[PDB]
Amino acid sequence: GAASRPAILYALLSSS
Amino acid sequence: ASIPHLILELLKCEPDEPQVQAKIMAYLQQEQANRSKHEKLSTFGLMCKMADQTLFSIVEWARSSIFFRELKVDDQMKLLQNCWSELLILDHIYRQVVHGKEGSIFLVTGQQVDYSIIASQAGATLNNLMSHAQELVAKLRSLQFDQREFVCLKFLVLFSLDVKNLENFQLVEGVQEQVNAALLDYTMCNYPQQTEKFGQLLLRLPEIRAISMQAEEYLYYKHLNGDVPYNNLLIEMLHAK
Ligand SMILES: C/C=C/CC/C=C/CC/C=C/CCCCCCC(=O)OC[C@H](COP(=O)(O)OCCN)OC(=O)CCCCCCC/C=C/C/C=C/CCC
Repeated sequence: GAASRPAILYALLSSS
Repeated sequence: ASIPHLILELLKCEPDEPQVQAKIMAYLQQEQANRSKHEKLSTFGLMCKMADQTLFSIVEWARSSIFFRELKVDDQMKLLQNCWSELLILDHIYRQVVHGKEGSIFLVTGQQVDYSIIASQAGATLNNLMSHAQELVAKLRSLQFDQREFVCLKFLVLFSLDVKNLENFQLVEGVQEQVNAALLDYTMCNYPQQTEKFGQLLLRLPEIRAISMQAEEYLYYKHLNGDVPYNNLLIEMLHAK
């Protein structure tokens, strides 16, 4: 779920 | 080299390799300097943070790349969750081809380690991983694998037809079709004497997948023994499934 989503990856991809 | 224009587009986000090597080496030196004489990271922990930093550099590569940068974040996540370890393997083998020498491993930091050191100090699981990687490097050296082909392979790894539930699957089909075509054009024009180069390159892709899986398995047991440092990208990818 959201628990297994890699937080650092998501943060990197979310940045503009 | 005559180069298909598509491959020129792909090449535009390549890093200055020796600069990145030096930046990573400087990072690891700063990590160790931040640490007291007695709290220094282990070799294994340092090697994990080196792979971590490499992965950051890979993510920066993908996020800025043509095509990939037009996907929604949740598609980007799905692609990278599928291929992260294949891309770290591919990065590694290409580095061995262009910077490395037979007999030693060339690390992303620019340091070299004799395989005989590794054979005498590492366990069977790591040794077998190193053996399989060496076989792959031998093949790619033999083929005179170059940067143009490397960037095509990265794109074919990244835009994987194995990935379910994408919002823009059509772009994956397009990358597969058009990058295969550009790669074949490239090999046929630039290595005509190797009549099967395109197909021999492509035969390495399932081998990279296999190695990547064996690597994940190795890191997974090392994690079970508490040995993989956490708070980083590497360990998160490993746990994402
Ligand atoms: C996911 C794929 C990422 C690929 C990126 C490329 C990474 C380069 C691999 C580097 C190996 C360096 C070893 C140099 C240390 C010299 C002494 C030695 O052999 O270490 C033994 C130690 C204990 O032996 P041990 O056998 O663990 O210990 C048993 C006895 N204690 O060995 C280590 O410190 C291991 C370092 C490897 C950790 C890197 C993190 C990512 C892991 C990838 C798995 C390796 C893939 C290689 C395929 C190319």
